[PDB]
Amino acid sequence: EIVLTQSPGTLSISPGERATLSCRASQSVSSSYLAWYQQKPGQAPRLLIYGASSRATGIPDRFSGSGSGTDFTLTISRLEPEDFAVYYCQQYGSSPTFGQGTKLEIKRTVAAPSVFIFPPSDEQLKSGTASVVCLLNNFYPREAKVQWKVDNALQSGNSQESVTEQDSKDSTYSLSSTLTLSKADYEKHKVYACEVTHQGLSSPVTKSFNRGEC
Amino acid sequence: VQLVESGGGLVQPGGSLRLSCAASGITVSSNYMNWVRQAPGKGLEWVSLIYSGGSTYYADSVKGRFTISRDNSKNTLYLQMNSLRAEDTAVYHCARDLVVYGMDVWGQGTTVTVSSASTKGPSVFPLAPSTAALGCLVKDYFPEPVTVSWNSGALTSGVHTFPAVLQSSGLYSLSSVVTVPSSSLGTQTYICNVNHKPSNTKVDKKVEP
Amino acid sequence: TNLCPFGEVFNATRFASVYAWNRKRISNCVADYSVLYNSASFSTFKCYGVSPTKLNDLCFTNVYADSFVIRGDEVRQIAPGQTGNIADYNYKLPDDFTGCVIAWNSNNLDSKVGGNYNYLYRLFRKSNLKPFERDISTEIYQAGSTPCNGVKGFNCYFPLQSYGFQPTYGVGYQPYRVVVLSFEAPATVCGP
Ligand SMILES: *[C@@H]1O[C@H](CO)[C@@H](O)[C@H](O)[C@H]1NC(C)=O
Repeated sequence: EIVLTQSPGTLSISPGERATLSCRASQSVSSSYLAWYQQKPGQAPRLLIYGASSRATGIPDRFSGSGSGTDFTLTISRLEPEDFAVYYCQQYGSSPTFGQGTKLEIKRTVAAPSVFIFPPSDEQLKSGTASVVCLLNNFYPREAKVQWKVDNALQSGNSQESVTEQDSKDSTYSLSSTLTLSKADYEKHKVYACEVTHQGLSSPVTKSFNRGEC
Repeated sequence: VQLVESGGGLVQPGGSLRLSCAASGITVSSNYMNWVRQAPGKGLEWVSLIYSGGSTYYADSVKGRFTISRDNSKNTLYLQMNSLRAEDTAVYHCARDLVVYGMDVWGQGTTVTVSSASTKGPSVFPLAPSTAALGCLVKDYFPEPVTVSWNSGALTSGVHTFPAVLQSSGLYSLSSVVTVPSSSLGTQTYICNVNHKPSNTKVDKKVEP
Repeated sequence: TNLCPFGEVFNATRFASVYAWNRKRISNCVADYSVLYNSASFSTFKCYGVSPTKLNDLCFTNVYADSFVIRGDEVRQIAPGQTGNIADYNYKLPDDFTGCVIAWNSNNLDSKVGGNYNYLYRLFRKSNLKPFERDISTEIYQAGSTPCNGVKGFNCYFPLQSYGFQPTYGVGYQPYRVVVLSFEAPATVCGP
């Protein structure tokens, strides 16, 4: 079956520039069945291009498509703020298949996160669980590494992360990571630390606390 | 011209659910019609297709479980979903497919949630400051959503309320934080107002150093 | 005693589009089906209800040789019990089909740089074809409640699509020549 791979996963550009989004099919296929869709945050997908190169009804002139064989391209010639969205390519073999999507985000200068760590509350501890939370505030670009350490043992498999959407005023992201331990396990260790790696930091930043020390 | 999906809801694993899509401006039975779904934070996944002449096709992940059909006199497309699984949790869209002309008409979608969890209000714990940051951890609730505000809406600058994560227990959890001048930690009260309507739970938690 | 004119079918310079599939009626002649099966110039030679070897020892009232071009990924649809664009809207074999389906890659003859637009298939049809039904209509397809009146537009589409065969396409999008032999009063066609 046809597999569509879009590239790049994220494209970072400024209003007024030209965007080039790529879609690679795993076999050489007919161009008549290649379509591109836009999905703005919260909305349903919207047909942009069909047959690889034909603009759909009511779609602005700055969208155009091209390519053939295995390589297809969506070009947005002069980005407007409403164009920052997710784009999917789609092929119809004997049934529809979609690419995995390319995110078009606003580019800005590198901004390093400010990092904060929060111990679990006494109230939560009463109930047998400890959540330790590490906050990474207002950074750019989105790529960032949080490494939890407990008494300098690196933690794997006991944390979850989530990230805000790009901020509409400063175009940064923020990230929250939660390490979850049982209360009994929490009480076996002293030093709880969040180590953050990011392009805006020359060396990783570690925020930590000692359990039981105010 | 529109497609309006109905029938989404909460179902237990192993349960069944029938989705409906009422069309206007196209005739369902004269078209290639698709169901396309989108799991939270994921991409588009084609699910099922029916030809004008009646032939049907299914993605491997739903084969033997889902049945697409239609009622011509109601100009309506259906998706019968049996043996539902937690991974079937998604927004389900109907779309008219023109094959060489793309999927030009899309419905706004209907949300399906498959889970074993029972309704449960959140526990709200402080994220206490030691620019300062403080917040509220909103833990162990079901189903979505919760709303969080700060000082009854008076404080919006510097607030970040994060997307909920689904925990391995099947309960959701979110954090809401705000950054403030450290000099105001001694002079200003900070209260996060958490509302979880499915359990009729409202919590106002004061957060202090 | 005359040889059956299989060469006129298999070796025709031009083959028909599937929507307008050709039918050659074979009558009053002798046929070596093992010669055909022994060419081995075929990527598909599937017989249903009969054995290629035992076909040389049987007689029939009428033999039909249907011929057309489809894409490689659609050859599977040329079989009893199948569904899809070809089986539903172009060429349908009966569930009780007694005959043989023969196919071969024709990229060297049917594909062209820039695309060959001569071969077409029916993409839009309201209902499925009956077995051995041929629809050569080119009427605008109504996908809505408003009649089209010969005018293309929203909900009003030309029913046929070109395969646009190009030599650089993968095998699944490449052209395949297909011959369907149907075996059906007195016998007229027999094997040796
Ligand atoms: C087609 O032509 C080839 C070579 O000219 C010939 O050997 C072959 O017998 C012909 N095919 C049939 C089925 O007669």
